[PDB]
Amino acid sequence: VKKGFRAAFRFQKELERQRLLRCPPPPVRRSEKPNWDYHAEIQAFGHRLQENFSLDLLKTAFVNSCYIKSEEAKRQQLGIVLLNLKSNQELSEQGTSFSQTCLTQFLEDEYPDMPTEGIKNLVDFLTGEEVVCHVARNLAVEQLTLSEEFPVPPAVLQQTFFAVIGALLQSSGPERTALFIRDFLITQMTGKELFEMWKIINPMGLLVEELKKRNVSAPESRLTRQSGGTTALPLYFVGLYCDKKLIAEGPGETVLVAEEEAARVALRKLYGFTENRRPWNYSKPK
Amino acid sequence: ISHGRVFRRMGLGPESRIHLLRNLLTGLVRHERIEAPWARVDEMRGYAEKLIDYGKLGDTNERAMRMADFWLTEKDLIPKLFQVLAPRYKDQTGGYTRMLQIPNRSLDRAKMAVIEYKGNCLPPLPLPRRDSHLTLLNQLLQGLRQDLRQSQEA
Amino acid sequence: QLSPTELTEMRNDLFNKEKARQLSLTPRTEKIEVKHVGKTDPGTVFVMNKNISTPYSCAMHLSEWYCRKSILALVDGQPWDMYKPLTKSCEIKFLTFKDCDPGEVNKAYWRSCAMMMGCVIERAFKDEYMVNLVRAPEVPVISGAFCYDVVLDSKLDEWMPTKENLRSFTKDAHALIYKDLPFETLEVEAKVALEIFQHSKYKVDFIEEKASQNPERIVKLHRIGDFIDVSEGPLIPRTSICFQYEVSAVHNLQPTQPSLIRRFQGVSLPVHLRAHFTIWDKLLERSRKMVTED
Amino acid sequence: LVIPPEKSDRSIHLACTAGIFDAYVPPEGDARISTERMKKTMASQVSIRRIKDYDANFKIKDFPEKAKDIFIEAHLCLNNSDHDRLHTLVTEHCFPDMTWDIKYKTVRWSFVESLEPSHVVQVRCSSMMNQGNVYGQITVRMHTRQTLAIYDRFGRLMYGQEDVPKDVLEYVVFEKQLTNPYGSWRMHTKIVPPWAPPKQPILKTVMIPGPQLKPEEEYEE
Amino acid sequence: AAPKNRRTIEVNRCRRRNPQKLIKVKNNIDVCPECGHLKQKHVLCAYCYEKVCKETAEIRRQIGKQEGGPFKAPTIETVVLYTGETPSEQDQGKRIIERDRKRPSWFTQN
Amino acid sequence: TARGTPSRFLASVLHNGLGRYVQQLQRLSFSVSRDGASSRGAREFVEREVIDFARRNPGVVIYVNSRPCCVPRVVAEYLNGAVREESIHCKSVEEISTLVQKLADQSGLDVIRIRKPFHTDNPSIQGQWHPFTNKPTTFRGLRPREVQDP
Amino acid sequence: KSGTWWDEHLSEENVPFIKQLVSDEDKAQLASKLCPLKDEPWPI
Amino acid sequence: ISRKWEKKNKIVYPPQLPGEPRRPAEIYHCRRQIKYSKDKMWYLAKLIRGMSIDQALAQLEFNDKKGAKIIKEVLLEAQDMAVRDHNVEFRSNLYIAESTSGRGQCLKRIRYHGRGRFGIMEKVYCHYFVKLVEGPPPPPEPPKTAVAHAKEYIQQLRSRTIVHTL
Ligand SMILES: [Mg+2]
Ligand SMILES: [Mg+2]
Ligand SMILES: [Mg+2]
Ligand SMILES: [Zn+2]
Repeated sequence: VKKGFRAAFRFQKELERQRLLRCPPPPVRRSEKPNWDYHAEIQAFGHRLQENFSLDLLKTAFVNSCYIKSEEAKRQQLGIVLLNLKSNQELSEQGTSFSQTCLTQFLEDEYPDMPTEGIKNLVDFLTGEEVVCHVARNLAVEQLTLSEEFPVPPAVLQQTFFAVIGALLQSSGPERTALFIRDFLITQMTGKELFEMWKIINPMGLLVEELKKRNVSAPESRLTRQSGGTTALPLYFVGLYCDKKLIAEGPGETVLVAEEEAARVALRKLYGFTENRRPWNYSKPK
Repeated sequence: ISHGRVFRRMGLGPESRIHLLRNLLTGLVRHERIEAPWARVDEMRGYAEKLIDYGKLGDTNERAMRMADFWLTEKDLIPKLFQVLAPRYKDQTGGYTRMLQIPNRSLDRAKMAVIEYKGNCLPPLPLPRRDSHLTLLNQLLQGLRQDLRQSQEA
Repeated sequence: QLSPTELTEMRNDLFNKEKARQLSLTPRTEKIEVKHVGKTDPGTVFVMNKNISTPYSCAMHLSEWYCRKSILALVDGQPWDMYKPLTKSCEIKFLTFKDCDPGEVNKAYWRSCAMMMGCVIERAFKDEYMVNLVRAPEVPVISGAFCYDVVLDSKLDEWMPTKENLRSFTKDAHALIYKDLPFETLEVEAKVALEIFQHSKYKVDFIEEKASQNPERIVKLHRIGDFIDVSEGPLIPRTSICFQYEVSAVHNLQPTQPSLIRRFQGVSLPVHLRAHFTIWDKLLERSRKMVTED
Repeated sequence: LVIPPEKSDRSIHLACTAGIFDAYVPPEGDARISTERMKKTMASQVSIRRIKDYDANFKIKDFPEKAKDIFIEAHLCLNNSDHDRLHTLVTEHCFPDMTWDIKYKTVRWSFVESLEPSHVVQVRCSSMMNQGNVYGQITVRMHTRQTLAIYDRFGRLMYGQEDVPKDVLEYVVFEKQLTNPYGSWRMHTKIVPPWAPPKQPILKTVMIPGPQLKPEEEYEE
Repeated sequence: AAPKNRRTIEVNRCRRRNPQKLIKVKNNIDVCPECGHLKQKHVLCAYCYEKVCKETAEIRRQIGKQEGGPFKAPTIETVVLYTGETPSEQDQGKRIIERDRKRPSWFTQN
Repeated sequence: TARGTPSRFLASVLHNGLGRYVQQLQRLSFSVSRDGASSRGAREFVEREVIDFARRNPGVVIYVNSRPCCVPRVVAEYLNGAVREESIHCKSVEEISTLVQKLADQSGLDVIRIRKPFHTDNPSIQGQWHPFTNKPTTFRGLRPREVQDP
Repeated sequence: KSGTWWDEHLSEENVPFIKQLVSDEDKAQLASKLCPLKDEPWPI
Repeated sequence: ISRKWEKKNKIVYPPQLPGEPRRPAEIYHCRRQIKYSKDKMWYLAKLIRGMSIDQALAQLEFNDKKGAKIIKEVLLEAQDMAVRDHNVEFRSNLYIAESTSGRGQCLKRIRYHGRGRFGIMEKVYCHYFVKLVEGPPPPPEPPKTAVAHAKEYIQQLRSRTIVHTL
């Protein structure tokens, strides 16, 4: 038994760390953790985004329907009106409706050649749960969200995020809110491809219909390049020709796959979603 | 190079091998069922078959009596050989003994076998029996056998 | 009328409807005492659930050897399917292929492979041709093969399957063996059976014949996968029991004037009694010869 | 372990008896209702008087209500394995019976309703000064609806159902140490009539093995 | 000779856990039809052989009592009889061994 | 070393700085000791530096808790969820201010090896190189030693 | 899964029959090749 | 010493929800201070690993090693323990989930050599650990096929990027 206290104390902390790794505690709300002031965090939420939020509207944005019902249930259990708390359903509807119209306006102006089917899917992608929740979690919306179940369900978190936009819509107006949507939802299409966001089936069939609307003859598929045809690792470049003029070309391991890829390349050029297209202009409007 | 060697190497030498088999053979005649290591029983089995052949020569044969005198260390078994075992197999030209393998010995995990003279008074060994003729495979072959005999007569 | 794909779906729903109907008749989980009267492990008593537990579940209490070796069960001196739920306290005995007198087991295996072949025949021909299963004749095992009476479309009147066609049936049957589908048995009233097989004239006559013999007019229905057929008696538990299976030949029964009845034939052996390559060829030759029930 | 070391002034202090002084056999057909009577009542009255000697402020009429509360709280302790409180509600003869078989099992017991008010059927006391202690046992007839749902070690349903109450008619025996100033009425045991209906069957199936015979032995009918 | 270096556990595991040094699963195990216990195909059942040996030991003890000493081997055949049995015509003139038990079912009288 | 430690590619949080810049630091939790000698610099920071620092960072919530402690620490929490705890034990006011300012400027991503000192979602504009980029085409696409119209 | 041999499951009656059956077939097959020049021989 | 294996049978799980799947019964049993070598016991423990309860007993019964009887006795008392105490319906519905040997406390003795020299021998002891899980034994992993190899190789070729560039 060696004399001392610091070495024993230091080893105890190491054992505590190992015990946490072996049996991780369940995640809990940041509000339940120490060093939390909800009023202070609400004000900093607006200041980080450089937006002049209204405190009355912003607080109601994070109040969900499930939280209100759970709060009412707890009062009944304890036998304890003062609970006239307004939910975020009204703000979310305003926020969701404005966001879809704002995103549609941005995409129509940026890609006039894109049909309404393509624009709708892009708007649905940007407003989808996967994209919205990823933005909401990294903007500290989840911490301020008042929900019955933790972690906040993606359906509930998405409703909360659009409630914040709805609260910002009344606080600042449509012109200021459009920049907020542009700075956080439009940016999500940075490296994403057109068909990585707009999933389609049988692109060749859709390509033929587009050319008919443009009074262009049906494309002809021909092999422009070929390598290792009889081997297990082939390469094929199928080119689409309209009136014996090349419109697109695509590689693939098989003729069928390469031909399908060429149709996708043709659709990207027609719709303006080329990889080397003009980048989005994030500069301040003149 | 043990090509063509039919005799095992057991005991302390050639003479010790005979004495070891003789003690097993003497025990086999008295009890008509003994158990021993499989190799020793298999080696002794050949001598047990030929001992009965000497018994069929009769006690009046000097050579048979001398052979029975040597291989039966207990002299009360000599009358038994010529008057019990030999008359028992009068109508048999061979197959006097049956050798079966029993589970390994508990001590040294040695391969053990049981050898007995057929027709003894002791309770029968659990002899292995082939599948019954009423099984699915045997019924199909029986039907095939009947078909061939019918065609042969026709 | 109904398409062949829809015809199976209607039968399965009716089959499951009756099966769940019989399940609800059981009040809670009533206990039954099943006494083991077999040679091995004598005096064993199984406290099983009425109308739920099966003789296979009783075998699971003993060991894995009972589960693998037992092919048919003997309940109160009567043959009983391994997966047929027990309905009352009784005495149970397990039968194997290697018994002294495995007469009941041989009948069950032959009645089971005939059903397997019947499933192959129905799904083998194209949708253009119509296939109607008649029955599974009860031929002795010593006859060398099991047979199944099948009536095809009038178009296939002058057509005889080739050697490759026979090998096609064998591959389909081996696929059924690979699936390892247990034989599900269900005893229903005659009225329920007629509704299931109302689209086939031959089955209706067959069901009526079985119902007439029994005073209560109850028939036995067996199913593997999606194929439902009426069987003359108990069957083997699972299709995995069969190891060597082959369709030998097809013969046209006489007289052909009323209708052309084709008798598919084949020979099979279980895993426990698999034969050598040389011997199996000899049994194939005998199975190709036409067999006449007596 | 049977007997402590010999020649010791200190002796083991028992807080309850090992059995019932006089078993109360309920009349046959009592469940259908849901000279000798006077003799049993007179014997009960004598034991009541001795009980009232140690505790003057004791009423027979209030006991069935008190017994009902003890019965409910004692079984509710099994749900949360509150063994500390259970010892104050049941005797040392009753504690092993309740808890030994549920040590590694989850028990969900609840009280729904009382079909018939509890009636005291027998009050009796032990022989005076058995070892300086006098015990009094009271048997209470209970006909109530209860719900039981026992789960095994892995949280799988094992016995009973969680939402279906069933009628229970049992005779609960209570006991108190009269000589002990701090003694209190606690559950002692239960009486199972021979005519009681069998309990509900268990969920799983059980195999009862036959005799294990040595090779020398043979099976007999 | 002595090892030049210590052999590591990684090297030792490869040698020790090689399939040549691992126990091989046996496939010749089957259930004895008479008693239900396990046995090998080429080996007599342990349970049944013990059953025969137990009865054989009892018979041999009774043989010694009649002989009453060494070198007392009879010059006639031997027949074992049980309770409720009498010598047959073919058993006349043979030594009789009596067992105070009912004849086992598997011990067929000849 | 690099092999014995994890690695990642250069990236940002929600494409920060593309549309607008959002300060990734979200919360600072200080633990100072009223009487602790090792917390002398921490107390000096709270008296005169933390008030001005809060003015310049309205988006960061700073919690100063005065409790007995031998090793004062500051906990930084970022928007992406990363939590970083730094010790200010026996640090002067200037050293603490430099450390606090360093935490505010970081994005919150793990401080580990970065494989590439650059990141781009569109590395190519004219088209990524493939083996047929600089290979001329032949008439009818005939392969070498191929006969046409046999 | 257990290994098997040709006469494992054969009964007492079948073993002599199977041995006779295969032996007769082998002799018949060998006797059928005794005239190679009468069975379409290859050019000499 | 450590006796954590005996404490693994005392874990009481919360009751399952009506929709939750059936949880297989887990039984932990062991024998302490076996007069056998852990190296020799490992082969027997490795042999029955993954087998069913009945197949493991069959293999051990006809094994000439001394530890085969010891392990078989442990399985027999573990199989009875499952049905009697751990609420297992069918005693044959078990398989060997875990089975391994561990070193036990050993005694040191002196072995005499020539020329007045000696060596220290140890009286080796070992522990046997077994875990039984209710249900049919898991199927063995099928061998990797040519299709799997080709699919994996193509996936490797489709995951390579241009390194040391943008
Ligand atoms: Mg040799
Ligand atoms: Mg030697
Ligand atoms: Mg050493
Ligand atoms: Zn046996």
